[PDB]
Amino acid sequence: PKDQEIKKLVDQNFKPLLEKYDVPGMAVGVIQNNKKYEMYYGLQSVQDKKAVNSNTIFELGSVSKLFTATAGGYAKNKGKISFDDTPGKYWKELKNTPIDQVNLLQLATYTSGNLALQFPDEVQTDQQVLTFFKDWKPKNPIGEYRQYSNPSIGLFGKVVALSMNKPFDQVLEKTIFPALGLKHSYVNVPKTQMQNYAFGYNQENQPIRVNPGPLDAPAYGVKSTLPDMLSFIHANLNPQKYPTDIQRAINETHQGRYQVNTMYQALGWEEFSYPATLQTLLDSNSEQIVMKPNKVTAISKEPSVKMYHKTGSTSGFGTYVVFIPKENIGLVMLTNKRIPNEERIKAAYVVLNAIK
Ligand SMILES: *C(=O)[C@@H](NC(=O)/C(=N\OC(C)(C)C(=O)O)c1csc(N)n1)[C@@H]1N=C(C(=O)O)C(=C)CS1
Repeated sequence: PKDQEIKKLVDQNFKPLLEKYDVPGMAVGVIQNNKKYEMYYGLQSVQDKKAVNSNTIFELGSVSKLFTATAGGYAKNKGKISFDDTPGKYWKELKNTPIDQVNLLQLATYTSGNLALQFPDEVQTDQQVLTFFKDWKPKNPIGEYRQYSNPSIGLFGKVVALSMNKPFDQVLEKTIFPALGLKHSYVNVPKTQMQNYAFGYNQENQPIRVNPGPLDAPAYGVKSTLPDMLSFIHANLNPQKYPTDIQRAINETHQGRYQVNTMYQALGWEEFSYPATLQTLLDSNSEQIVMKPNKVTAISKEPSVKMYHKTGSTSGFGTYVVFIPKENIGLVMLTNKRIPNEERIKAAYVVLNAIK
């Protein structure tokens, strides 16, 4: 059976990474032709002696940005925002400031020109975040240079929230997650689910969870189970099978906005021409693309067959999601220890290419 063939493939390619990087726990999911396969290894909690299972909640880290993107696509297609609007229109305390000449799409796709990977260490309180954006001044020409930025998509998320007259946590938990059919996906894990919330483990194998941070939720703050992430990949593979509002939201996240070498930047998702070589997928995670600013080029020819992926990490967790529309296949990897991005991409590449 397919069940045993997939289990064997994941056992050969993913299971060895547990001994190699000393990973307490892992969840790997495959969806093929609307059939879900769930593999669980090791411990959700070392001290509590809890096995990883279908209820285990993991930190998605930067894979959170896919839900922020989906929320933006939902708001835009319900006419709550336009991608040509500026933050001042919704956050009135930023009206007539320099950041108010950056549009929402530029914030969402990291092209503000002067927003780094992280906020400064001193930015913490709601007031210090508002001050940081009021005191913001341009550097590189607005819209020309991609620099991967938590603050950038953070502000986009806050604006999307204001546009729908809810806090961001409520936008996901009350609108987007239910619309996608996600039952155990959280910005804030409730008291009744804390026994299902995995500990992350650092490079010394000490337990750690993600700390509150300035505009954390939209950038890296979402937690989910393997079954919920498999449902999210199913939605991305079959957006036609969902209500108009969320279908339009999903399709909005799949549209390439600009290009950097072999990579097309969509809303949240990273987009590639399919078939993609292993090295094209590894290049997306290169220090050059991730750490440093890069000149963006216009889309000349939109690739006819596309493929999408996203890596994510916190101090304690690793995440990788990938889906190929034309093959009706996708994969999710969740670990409660950071492993190198290259090892996640390579393992996923072998499994997806080998599946019949
Ligand atoms: C999304 O996953 C981003 N990661 C983060 O913002 C966090 N960690 O990033 C690293 C670079 C690992 C760090 O040590 O700060 C993060 C969020 S909350 C928390 N406790 N850590 C991007 N991910 C990576 C990555 O692959 O790890 C990056 C290279 C740059 S930011």
